Amino acid sequence: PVMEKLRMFVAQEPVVAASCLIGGVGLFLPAVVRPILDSL
Amino acid sequence: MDLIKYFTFSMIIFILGIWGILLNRRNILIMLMSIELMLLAVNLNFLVFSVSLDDMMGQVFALLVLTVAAAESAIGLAIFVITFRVRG
Amino acid sequence: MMLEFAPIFIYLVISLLVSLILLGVPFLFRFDIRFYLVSILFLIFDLEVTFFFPWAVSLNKIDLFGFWSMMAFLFILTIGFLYEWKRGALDW
Amino acid sequence: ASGWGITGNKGRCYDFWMDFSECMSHCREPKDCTLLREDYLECLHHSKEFQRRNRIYKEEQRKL
Amino acid sequence: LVWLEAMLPLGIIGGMLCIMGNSQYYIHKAYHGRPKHIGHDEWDVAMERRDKKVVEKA
Amino acid sequence: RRTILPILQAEEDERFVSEWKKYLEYEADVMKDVPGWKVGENVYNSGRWMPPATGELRPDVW
Amino acid sequence: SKAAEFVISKVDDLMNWARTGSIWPMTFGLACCAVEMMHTGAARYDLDRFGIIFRPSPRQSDCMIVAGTLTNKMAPALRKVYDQMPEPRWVISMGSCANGGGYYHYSYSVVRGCDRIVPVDIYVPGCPPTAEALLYGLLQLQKKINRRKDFLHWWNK
Amino acid sequence: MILSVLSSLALVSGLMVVRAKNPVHSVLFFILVFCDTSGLLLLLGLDFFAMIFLVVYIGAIAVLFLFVVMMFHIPLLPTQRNTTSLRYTVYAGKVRSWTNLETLGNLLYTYYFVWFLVSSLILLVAMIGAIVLTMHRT
Amino acid sequence: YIAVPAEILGIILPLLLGVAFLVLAERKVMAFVQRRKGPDVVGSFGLLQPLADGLKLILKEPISPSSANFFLFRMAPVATFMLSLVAWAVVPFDYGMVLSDLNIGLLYLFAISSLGVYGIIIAGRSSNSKYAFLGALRSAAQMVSYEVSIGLILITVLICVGSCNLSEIVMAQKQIWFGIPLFPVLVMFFISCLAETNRAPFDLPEAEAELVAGYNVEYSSMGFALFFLGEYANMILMSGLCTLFFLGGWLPILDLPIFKKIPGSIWFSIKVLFFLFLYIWVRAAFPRYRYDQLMGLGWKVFLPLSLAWVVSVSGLLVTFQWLP
Amino acid sequence: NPIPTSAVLTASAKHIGMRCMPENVAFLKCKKNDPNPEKCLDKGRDVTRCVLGLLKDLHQKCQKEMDDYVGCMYYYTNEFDLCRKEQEAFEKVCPL
Ligand code: SF4
Repeated sequence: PVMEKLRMFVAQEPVVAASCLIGGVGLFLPAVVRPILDSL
Repeated sequence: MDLIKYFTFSMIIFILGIWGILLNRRNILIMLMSIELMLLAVNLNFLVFSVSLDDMMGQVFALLVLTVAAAESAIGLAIFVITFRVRG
Repeated sequence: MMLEFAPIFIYLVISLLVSLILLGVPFLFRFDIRFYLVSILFLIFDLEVTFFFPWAVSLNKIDLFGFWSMMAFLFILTIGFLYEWKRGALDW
Repeated sequence: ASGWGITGNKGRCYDFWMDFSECMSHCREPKDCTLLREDYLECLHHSKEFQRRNRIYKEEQRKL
Repeated sequence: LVWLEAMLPLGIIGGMLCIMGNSQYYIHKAYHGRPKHIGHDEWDVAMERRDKKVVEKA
Repeated sequence: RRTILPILQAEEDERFVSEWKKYLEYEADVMKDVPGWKVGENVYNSGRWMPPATGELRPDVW
Repeated sequence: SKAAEFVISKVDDLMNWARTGSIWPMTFGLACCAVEMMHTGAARYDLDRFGIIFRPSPRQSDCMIVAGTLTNKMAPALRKVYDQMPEPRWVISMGSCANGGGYYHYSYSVVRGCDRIVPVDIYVPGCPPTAEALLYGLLQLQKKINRRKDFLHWWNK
Repeated sequence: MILSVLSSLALVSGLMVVRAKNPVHSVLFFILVFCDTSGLLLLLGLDFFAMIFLVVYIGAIAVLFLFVVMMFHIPLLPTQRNTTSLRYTVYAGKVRSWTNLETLGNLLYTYYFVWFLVSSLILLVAMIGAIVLTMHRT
Repeated sequence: YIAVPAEILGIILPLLLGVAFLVLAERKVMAFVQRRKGPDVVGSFGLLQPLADGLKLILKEPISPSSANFFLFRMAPVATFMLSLVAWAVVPFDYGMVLSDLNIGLLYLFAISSLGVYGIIIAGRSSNSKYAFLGALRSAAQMVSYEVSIGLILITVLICVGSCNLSEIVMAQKQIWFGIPLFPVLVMFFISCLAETNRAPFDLPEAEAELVAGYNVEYSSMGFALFFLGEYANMILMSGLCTLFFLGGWLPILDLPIFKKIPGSIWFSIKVLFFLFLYIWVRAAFPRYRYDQLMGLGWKVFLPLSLAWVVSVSGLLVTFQWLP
Repeated sequence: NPIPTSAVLTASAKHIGMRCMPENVAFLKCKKNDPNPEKCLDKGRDVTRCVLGLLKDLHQKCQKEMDDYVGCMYYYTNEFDLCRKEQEAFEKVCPL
């Protein structure tokens, strides 16, 4: 599965994984959370 | 009369850049500075025209011109350093 | 609204005068490509900052459209920087 | 012409341009309301007003 | 106790940093009669001009 | 600021009409010869009025 | 001219105080005396208290401390480095090897004293001198600097 | 009179750029040309562009050029007796007056957003081109 | 309109004496960290030591042949010093304690910081040496590289406040400092300011420039000292930028309406000196960082991460409609 | 009695915005239709006279609590949030 390769990548590159995680959060909030709170 | 002064100054910068690029066929470095001078003169033309007419299409396009100027300078110096590697 | 730059001009003139009076006190008594590459990356990632500056200030006026256009711009430059990273040209 | 002003309110010449365009939108010959086109053009540069003030200054100067 | 000697130069530089601001504030207040406004926009400069003119007239 | 300007706009209009009639009587005074001068007229063929132009681009920043 | 004599005296005192309160020696330690002189700059016998900080270059150093044996191969380098120094240019000869021969003093490749290459002002003897001995030598150098009426001598000449 | 002397000095610097004796001084005068130009824009009333000219032209382009050079070696007549008092100021519109930055960003990323992405593509072309040509990596 | 030069001198002279006493503080704090006293003999607590240093530097022969065109070498210190001073004309000390009131005043700071690269470059080139120029060029490349991280962090700050004006940035921090939420961003900005002034573990470029050469160039007596003065003024400026943006510029830190006797002019100075103490602490707590890994770090752990922080702040603010 | 300077008008704008509403609306409608100062002249005096009457009334009814408000507004360059003290001292006696 992809989990082993993903975890090995996170272990070797901490800064890139952290940057991707924060960027994914910052892109997921306005693309998913925003429409569902727009409709209350 | 300040629009006239602005336009004449920009036009003289433009013709001076043309003068610089035309004379020295070999420097290849003054040519890039002259091209930058031409782009600068045109940017001032656009900004001054935008201020005079109270229209915003002049400043938007003037700001977009900077990307072209920077890209042209970067590629120009890349090709320049490639050319210089052959001789000397 | 823009008279506040003449103080900057006078400050600059006085600072130059102070530098002169500071330097005049005793008187009264070969090629590397990597440098070019880092300069190019700085230029490219400085144009993006100059583009960010109007976006951040006017971000309130524009909702879910300017933000996503700037995100597309960032994604394009991120693809560029990813090609930059893997190819090399980023470490010494 | 575009209608986006520098100060953020409106182009000072936008209303004249829209009047000219609306006239031309239902006028197959341009000669009928070329007056609006002239108004828009000299609203951009204020040519006629400057010519009139030049004439006034010439009348001042000829008194020498 | 004993580490105050290291904090004396910090105190000197901080005190001169605060008199840095206070000097220009007191100089500007002395002649203009008012402190400097945070936001000078075109509307604010317009009323400043009109206030100067009306005060001169009065 | 939106409940204060009508009086400021009113006094600006008063000052401008004072200056405008002064300039109109000055212009009619100089031009008594060369018949065909219609003194002060709207150069705008549409009839809409705009403030007298000045050859100073962006004057409201200095 | 007695009225100004007070002014010249005060100017001379101020100049000597300025030159004594801030001495920037240049470390030229090249033998076991360098270890003792390094202990002198350490936490215990703090040199930085007396305004003494070592400099890595001779172009911005007040005095020069020659600590260690000066062989024949190094004497030209010592002289060259001493030449690139400003006007005050004091020299301290720390250790027995530096201030005249030393434990060797009889060798094909030992200069019998750094005073045969550069003019020395203070001799600090010991093999190796204690950190207190080096501090006493530096205090003696400071006292020597106080006896400088350089402005008065310029006035009288 | 501030405009005249600044424009003249900029013109002199631009002239000396093309007739320079060595590339170093050519780049040095090239920097002064943009310094004067930014000052002129500042006089014009556009503070944002006046400082982008420092950030881009003499912030990155001039540094790039210097790095490369280091190695590899009808008008209205001046009569204004009765015009400085004929200024009609419309106070409406002074309230909530935007700057040169808010106005630009209002319509740069929202209405004319295709050209913005085109400029991004231009930047990407420059970034790729600077690498393909000059990666020796020996 | 003749009041300006008094303000200019009142901003300049305290800055120079503060630079001198900041050098003294550097020496004293490094001494105390290493269980020492530092300059104590001169003056009372070493307070007269910088004065003695200055009078000693003046009373020395100047080595000024300059071995060159005689012009470019004397203009580099002037340029760097005038830039490091003009960057101080926009700092809003308390409320009216600001010299110039730029409506942007932040892109202006970015431009001034970016322009402070030519000084060292032309200093290295004018100094005719085959390694001093190269070291100056590496230092310039380092500053240029960390400028982009500085700019991205500035954009992160500017998104929250919504306006470029420096005074309004502090005005917007009545609720919280912006340092509590953006603490990783604060650390990034501190490290970037630390690495952009060659005043850090990020120091090796110039460190080897003297080790292999000894500065055997045209070393003016105190004409060279203008570089040092400008570098320490930049230290103070970039120490104050952190307390303008991430800490409250002049607002009380954690305060009930009881400690209102003190003014806001010293709330700024205390944070500035705290950040200066942190500068000295970081210098005398860490080993130097190689230039091979300096560039790689500055390009691969700060640009992507600061860009991600920009993206996350913008996305979170937009989602919940929390914009200014 | 007070001259309609920048400080007094900004300070009393709160009261102007609830008692001068019809005249201000009429003047705004007149100005929107035509930019002529000559055509907007007649409506440009009604607002002036009503605002001057309001200033007279405020000066007489709230005398001591308005002078300090104007002085502090002039001192702080019309920044409401800074002081506000003489502000509530002003609407304490003037009921608006
Ligand atoms: S004096 Fe003694 S310790 Fe010093 S260098 Fe000579 S032998 Fe070594």
